[PDB]
Amino acid sequence: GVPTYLLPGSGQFLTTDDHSSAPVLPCFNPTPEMHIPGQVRNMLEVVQVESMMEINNTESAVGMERLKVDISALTDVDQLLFNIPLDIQLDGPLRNTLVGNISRYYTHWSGSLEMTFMFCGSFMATGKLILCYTPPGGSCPTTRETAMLGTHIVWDFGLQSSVTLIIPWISGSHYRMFNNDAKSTNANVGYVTCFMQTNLIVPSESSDTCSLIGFIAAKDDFSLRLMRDSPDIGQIDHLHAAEAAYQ
Amino acid sequence: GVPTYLLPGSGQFLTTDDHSSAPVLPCFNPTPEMHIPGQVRNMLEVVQVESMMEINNTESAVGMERLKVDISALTDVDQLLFNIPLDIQLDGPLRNTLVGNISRYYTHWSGSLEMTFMFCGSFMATGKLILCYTPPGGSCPTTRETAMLGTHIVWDFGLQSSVTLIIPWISGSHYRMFNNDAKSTNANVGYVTCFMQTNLIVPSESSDTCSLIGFIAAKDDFSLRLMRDSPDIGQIDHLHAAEAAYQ
Amino acid sequence: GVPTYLLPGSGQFLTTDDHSSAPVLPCFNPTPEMHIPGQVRNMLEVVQVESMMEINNTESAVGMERLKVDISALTDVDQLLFNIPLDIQLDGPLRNTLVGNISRYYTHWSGSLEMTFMFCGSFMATGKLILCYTPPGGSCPTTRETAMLGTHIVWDFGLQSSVTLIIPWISGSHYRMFNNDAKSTNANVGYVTCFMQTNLIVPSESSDTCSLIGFIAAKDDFSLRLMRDSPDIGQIDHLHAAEAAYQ
Amino acid sequence: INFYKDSYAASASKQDFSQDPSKFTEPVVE
Amino acid sequence: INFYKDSYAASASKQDFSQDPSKFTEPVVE
Amino acid sequence: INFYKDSYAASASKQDFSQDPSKFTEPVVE
Amino acid sequence: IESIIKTATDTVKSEINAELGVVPSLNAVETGATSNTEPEEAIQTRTVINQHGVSETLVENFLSRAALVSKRSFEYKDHTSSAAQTDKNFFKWTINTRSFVQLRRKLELFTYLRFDAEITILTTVAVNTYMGLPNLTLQAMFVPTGALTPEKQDSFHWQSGSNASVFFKISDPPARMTIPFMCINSAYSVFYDGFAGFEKSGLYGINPADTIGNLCVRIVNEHQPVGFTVTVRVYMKPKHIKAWAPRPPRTLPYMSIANANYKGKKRAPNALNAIIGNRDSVKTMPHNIV
Amino acid sequence: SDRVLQLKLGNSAIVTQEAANYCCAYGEWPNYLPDHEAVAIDKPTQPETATDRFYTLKSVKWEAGSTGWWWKLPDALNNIGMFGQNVQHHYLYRSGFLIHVQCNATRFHQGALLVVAIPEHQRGAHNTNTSPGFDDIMKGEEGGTFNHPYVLDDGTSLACATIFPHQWINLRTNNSATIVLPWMNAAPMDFPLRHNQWTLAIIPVVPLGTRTMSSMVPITVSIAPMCCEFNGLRHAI
Repeated sequence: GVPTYLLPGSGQFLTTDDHSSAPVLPCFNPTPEMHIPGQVRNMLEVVQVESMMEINNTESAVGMERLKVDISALTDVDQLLFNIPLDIQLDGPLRNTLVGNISRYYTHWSGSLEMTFMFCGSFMATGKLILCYTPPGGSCPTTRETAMLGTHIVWDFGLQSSVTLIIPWISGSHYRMFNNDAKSTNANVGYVTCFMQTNLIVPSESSDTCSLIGFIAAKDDFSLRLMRDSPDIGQIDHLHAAEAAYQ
Repeated sequence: GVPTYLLPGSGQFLTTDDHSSAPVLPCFNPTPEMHIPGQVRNMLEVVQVESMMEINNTESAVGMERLKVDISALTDVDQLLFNIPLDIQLDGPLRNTLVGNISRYYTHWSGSLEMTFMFCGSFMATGKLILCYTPPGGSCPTTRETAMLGTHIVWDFGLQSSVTLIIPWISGSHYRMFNNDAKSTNANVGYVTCFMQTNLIVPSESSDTCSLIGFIAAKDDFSLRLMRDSPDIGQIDHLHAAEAAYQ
Repeated sequence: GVPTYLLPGSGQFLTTDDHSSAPVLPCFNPTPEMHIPGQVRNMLEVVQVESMMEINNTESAVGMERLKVDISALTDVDQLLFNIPLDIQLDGPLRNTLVGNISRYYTHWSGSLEMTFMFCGSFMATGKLILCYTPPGGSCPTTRETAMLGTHIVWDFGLQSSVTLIIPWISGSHYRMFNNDAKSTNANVGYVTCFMQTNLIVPSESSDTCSLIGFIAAKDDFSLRLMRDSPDIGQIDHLHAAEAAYQ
Repeated sequence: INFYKDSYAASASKQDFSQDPSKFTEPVVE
Repeated sequence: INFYKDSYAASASKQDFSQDPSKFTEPVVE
Repeated sequence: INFYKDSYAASASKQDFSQDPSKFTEPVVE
Repeated sequence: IESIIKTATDTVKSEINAELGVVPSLNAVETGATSNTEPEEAIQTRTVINQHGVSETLVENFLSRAALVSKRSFEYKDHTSSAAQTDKNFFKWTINTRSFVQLRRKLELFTYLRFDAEITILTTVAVNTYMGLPNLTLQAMFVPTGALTPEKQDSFHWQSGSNASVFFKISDPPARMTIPFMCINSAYSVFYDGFAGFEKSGLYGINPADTIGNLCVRIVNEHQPVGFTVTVRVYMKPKHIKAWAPRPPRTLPYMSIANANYKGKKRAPNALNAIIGNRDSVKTMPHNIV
Repeated sequence: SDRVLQLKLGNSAIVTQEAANYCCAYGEWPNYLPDHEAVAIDKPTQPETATDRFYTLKSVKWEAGSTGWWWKLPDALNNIGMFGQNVQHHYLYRSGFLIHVQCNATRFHQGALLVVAIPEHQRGAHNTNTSPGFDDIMKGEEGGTFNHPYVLDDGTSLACATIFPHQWINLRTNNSATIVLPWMNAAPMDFPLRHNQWTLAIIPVVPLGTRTMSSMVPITVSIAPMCCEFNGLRHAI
C-alpha cells in the first residue's frame, strides 16, 4: 500500500471547492446541445448594457415616474436640475441597474462608467444642458461655476436626442470597495450634476415640462471581484408552497 | 481504488507545515504588483544596518540620555570610560538594536559584528581613544595595560568623526546559543572597553563634556538560525478594543 | 479525487517503520560536517577488536584480579590450568567483551572467533601451554589426552608473548541462537581448555606465579542478526534528577 | 483529477474566456 | 503537490535568495 | 517517498556499507 | 548591487598594513551609510570557507508560521433567557492581525506586506455531570468587510449563496482555507499615516483596504439538553510574502488594537524612559567572570 | 568633494559647502508614473518647474530641552505655492521629495541631529487608548513636536530608526542633510488631504552645547517636490 497522512482541511466541505464527484447515473447520455440565441459566458457582457437610473427616487414619484426627470423652463440662469449619487453599494439611483445589480454580488470594482441621457420632449423643444462629473474630495457642487471645473459635456437637444457622460476611472487604488462607509476614500466615486447651460425653450403647443431618461452602463475596462451574496434579496421565513415540495 | 494506510502524524496540525490548501475564492484575480521601494527578501539585510546602542543604560539617564556616553577631560592617564556587555540574548546595550531585535527571534548566531562610534563634540575638541575587544575567558579588563592585549583600535578625533571596531568571530563552535547562562562557554562573546589613549582636550569655549554615540551592525558573514518567539513582547490580557472586533 | 481504501496496519505506530516525517523547523541549516577521527559505520567494526575476558570470574578475585589467570610451577605433568565457557548469551567470561556486549543486542550469530592470550610473567619465565578448542557434543575435557584431540595450539613463551587460538565456525546451522538453553544444539559452541604442555619454569628471582591475560575478538566472517534489547541494562525506577527535567 | 467513467462527473470548467457583448450592446443591423 | 486551480493555493515559496543590502546600508549616491 | 522541502525530513539512510576496521584493529604505523 | 546570497560570506587572509592615504576603519556616520570596514581591514584574518546557510532568515520563512489571530469561547446551549450581548451559538469576527502580539510585532517589522493567508480553524469543546463530547458540525462563513452578517444561529444568511462557507466537524482534522491577497492596492498597509474618509471625523491609522473580512462561525447543530463550551481558535499563516520598508520593532507593550498608543512598563526593561534594564555605571559589567 | 553640493530645481537653487554625501531613499530616485502601473485613465497634469522647486518652511529654534520636530508630507506643502494649488484643485497626487535640512553653528558648538524620513509614520498617543485626532496629526506647515522621541511617538525606538532613510547633522562635521525621497505608497496615486506618505523627523540625539556667546541656532527645512502628477481635476475644496 501507499503510505499517506491526512492534512488539515481533510473531510471538510468548502462550498467553493472544485473537485470531481460520483455520477449518480452511470452511462447517462445528456440531450444534444442546440444553438440557443444569446449565450452569456461572462457577467461583464451583461454589465455593459445600459439600463435606466431612478434619478427621481423621491416621494410623490410613484412607480414609473421615478424613471424620468421632469425639466421645465426657468427664469434664472445657471440653475441646477438634478444630481446623481454614484455609490453602487448604497441604495441610490444606481442600485437597480444592470451595472448596479451584478456589482452587488461583488465587493471590489474598477473601470469606467457611462451615463446616457435621452431627451424625451417634443421636436419643438430646444435647450442646452451641462452634465458634470466631479472627482471626490469635497461637497457636491451646487452652482454651475463650481461644477463645470470637473469632467463635463455640454449637450444641445437636436437631431440626436442623446449624449454620453463618460465617468472616467479616476482612483488612487486599482479597485474601489463596496464598503458601508459611503464617505470613505476607498468607496466614494464622486458626483454627477446637471445644470441649465441655456434654458428649456418650448413654443405654446409643446408641453412646457419635458423629460429626461438616464441610463448607465459599464465600459469594457470594467472589472468586478471578490464575490459575496447580494443584499438585494433575502427571506425571514420559508416561501409559499415550499412545504408542499415535501408533501 | 488505491490501497493506502495512514502514518503517524496523520491529521495533525503542525504550525510550520508547508502544504497547499483550498482556495476560499476561486478565480480571484489579485491586484497587479507595483514596484514599491525598499523590498526586504532576507532578514539579514536588516541586521547589517547600524543602530544605536544604549551604552548609558543607567539610572538618572532618562530617555534619550541613554543613547549617548558623556566623556570629559580627566586628570589621570589610562582611564576607563565605558564598557559594553556583548550578550545579545541578555538585556544589555545590544538588545534594542536592529541586530539585537532580529536575533532574539532566533536561538543560534554566528558572524562578525561592528561597533561604530561617532564623536559628537565640537570641532575644537581633540582627543584619542582606544576601543578594545577582549575574547572571553576571564574578567572584564579594568586597566588599559590589560585591555589593549586584545583586539583594539586607536582613534583620534579629527576630520572623520567615526571609527569601526570590528568584533571578530572568534569562537570554538560554528554558532553561539542564546541560552540564559550568560557565563556559558557557548554564549559569552567577550567584552568591549573604551579607554583614554590621550585625553579629551577642549578650549574654554567648547563645552567641556563631549558625547559619543555607539552603533552596532552585523557584517555579511553573519548568520542566524533556530527560530523562536521573541521575549521582547508579550501579553497577560487581551488588548483594548479586541472585544469590539467581535461586536 | 483519488479513490482510496485503508489497509490493515493503517494508523499504527511501529517503532521500526522507515518513513519521512514533518520538519519541525523549516529552512533550518545544520552545522557543516567536520572530519572527526574514528567513524563507525557498522557495528562489526567494533566487534573485531580484542577485549579482555574475565576468565577468573571466581570469588576472592576482586575487581581487576578477575581479568588475569595466575599460573604456577606444578609438580605433575599434563595439568589443567583453566577452562572458558563459550556461551555469549550466558553470563560467563565472554559477556563483558566488545564481541560479547554487541552480540547481546542480537539473537543470532555466526562466524569465527579468536582468543588471544598474552603472557605477563618475567623475561626469565619459560613454559609451554596447549590451548584446545573442543566442538560440542560431550562434556568438557578434563585431561590433556582427551582435550588435544580437538583444535589446539601449542605455545612457547619467548620473544613473542602472545598466541591466537582461532575458534573456527564449526556449526550445522548457518547461525547459532542466543537462547536461554545453554545445552541446546543450536546454542552450545563448545569448550576452550588450557593445559601445561611442559611447565612454567622460573628462576629464584622471578616471581614464581605468573599471569595470562585472555582477549577475544571476532573475525571478519562474523555476522549478527535479529536485533533485541540487551539484558545487560535495566531499571525498576526512574533515575535520579529525571523529575528535575520536568521542573 | 477525474477517475470516473462519465464526463459530467468532472470538476468545473473555468476556462471559457470567449465574450461577445455586441449581441447585447449593438444588436442593430447597420 | 498542488491540485488546485488557483495559483495562490500553492505552498510557501522558500527559494528567494536575492539580496540587496546596499539599499539600506549604502543608500548614499557617491 | 519524501514530499517535504527539507532534506533532513527524509527516511533513514540504510545504504552505508563502507567499513574501515583497520582504524581500530590495526592502528599501528608499520 | 542585487545578488544571490545562499551562504554567509567567506573571509580572506590579510597581512600587515601600513599605508598613507588609506584609512578604512575611519567612517562617516553622518552620510547615513553603514560602515563598510571589513574584518580583513581591521585585524589580520585567515581564510575561512564559510558554509553557513542563510535560508532561515528569509522573509518567507520568518513570517510563514501559523500564528493565533482569534480565540473565541462561546456557550453552546439553548439561548432563550441569555442576554442579547452574548454569543448565541455563533460569533462574528472582523479578521485582523492586531489582537495577539507575537504576530503583530512580527508583521509590524515592515511598512508594506503582500501575502496570501492560509487560515486554520481549530475547534475544541468542553462539557459545561459528564456524559461525553459531541461531534458537532461548525460552519465558518467568510463575509466581506461591511457586508451583511447573520444575526441568528438559524438565520437565512447562513445559506451562503455566494459567500464561501466551510463545514467541518470537531473530530476531523482542523479546517484549512487559503485566503488570497485581497487588498485593493498592491500591498497591505501595516501602518497607515492617514484618515480613511473624506471628512475630518474618521479613524486614524485604520485603512479598511487592509481588512480581510468577517469570519462568521456558527454551530450547525441544534442545542442538546445540556450545555457545552466551544472554543474556536483561528490560525493565520502568511505565504507568498513580499515585504517592503522595514521598521523599528515595538519596544513598549501594546495598549490597543486600533492604534499604536504606548504607555510603557513602570520599571525598566521596556519602560517609557528606559527600554533596557539598568546597570550601576557605564563602566560596570553585569555578568563579569570571577 | 562630497561636501559641496548645488541642488537646482526650477527657479530655486541651494549651494552648500559643509554637507555629507546625500541620501537617496532605498536606492531609489523619483520618476513619473509609468503606463504599466497607471490606474487613473485621464491625462495627468505635470506642472514641473511651477511645483518641482524648493519650498522653505518656517525655521524652528534649536534650544536647550528640545525633543524634536516632525513635518508630514505632502501635508506640510498642501497650501504653499503652485504645489498647494494643484493639490487643492485635484483629487489625486503623486510625487517624490528632495528634503534639505539646514542647521549651522560655530566651531565651539556641539550637537547631533538625526534627520530621518519615516514612511507611514502612524503616531500613537501616550497613556490613553484613544487614537490621535485630526488636529494631532494634520498640523500643516508648522509641523509638530515630538512628545517622547525616544520611542518615536509610536512605541517603537529611536535607536533602530536608522533603518529608515536618514542622515545626521553632526555640528563638527556638516551643517546640512539631504534626503531624496521617491513615491512611497501601496497605491500609485493618492488623495493628498487625508494621507501622508512621508514624515520628516529631526531629533536632538546629542543636545546643543557650547560655552561661547549664546546665539539662536535655527533649523531650516527646504522641501522640493519631485515629478509631481495630479489627476482628477475639479474645483477647490
